[PDB]
Amino acid sequence: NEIAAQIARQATVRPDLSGEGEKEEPFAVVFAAMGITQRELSYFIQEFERTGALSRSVLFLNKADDPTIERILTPRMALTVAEYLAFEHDYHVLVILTDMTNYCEALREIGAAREEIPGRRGYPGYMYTDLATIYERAGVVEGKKGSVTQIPILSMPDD
Amino acid sequence: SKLEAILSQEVEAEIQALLQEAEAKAEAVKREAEEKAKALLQARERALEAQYRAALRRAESA
Repeated sequence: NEIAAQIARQATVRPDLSGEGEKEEPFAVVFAAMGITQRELSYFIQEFERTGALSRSVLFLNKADDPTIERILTPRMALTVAEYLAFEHDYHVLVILTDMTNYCEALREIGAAREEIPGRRGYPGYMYTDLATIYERAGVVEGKKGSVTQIPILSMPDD
Repeated sequence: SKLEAILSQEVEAEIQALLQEAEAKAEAVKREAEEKAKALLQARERALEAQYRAALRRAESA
């Protein structure tokens, strides 16, 4: 959380060594949280109000005490807005998708309610396609100076 | 008498060398103190100006 916070508050593209003059626009943070508990939530929002980023950022909070199936909608709903603000307004959107392990547990729950044959360690087969359709809505396009750079935070189970 | 006179002349030369060493040490100490105070005052003034700029930026954002 603190690594993501430091890259949220003090990361900056350097235009001068790239040799293009400058426009030096700061970032725009799409912070989408999937089952962060309360303490991490407190730390992220106080970090953002101390760096003053909440006048240029959006939060899709889906906390731990929230219901457990809307985690499937949260990242796609965030990255829709990310695609939007990148590719219609020439931005430099950075997207923090916190704790994908809760997304994958919710995907496991909806895969096992429908009896579907899982792969390794009880996760269903279409998890590849769904993590693909979360991740690969990102990159840069030709001509349009909008851009999306993602930090998804994983939590490795047995590290 | 000649050897005591030669030793007294050498003692006067050593006293002059000691006074010169004390003067050079005082000069180097004053130079180092001036450099340290200049660097500290510059760092403190730049920190105050940077804190004022960051607080004004956060206040304007608010």
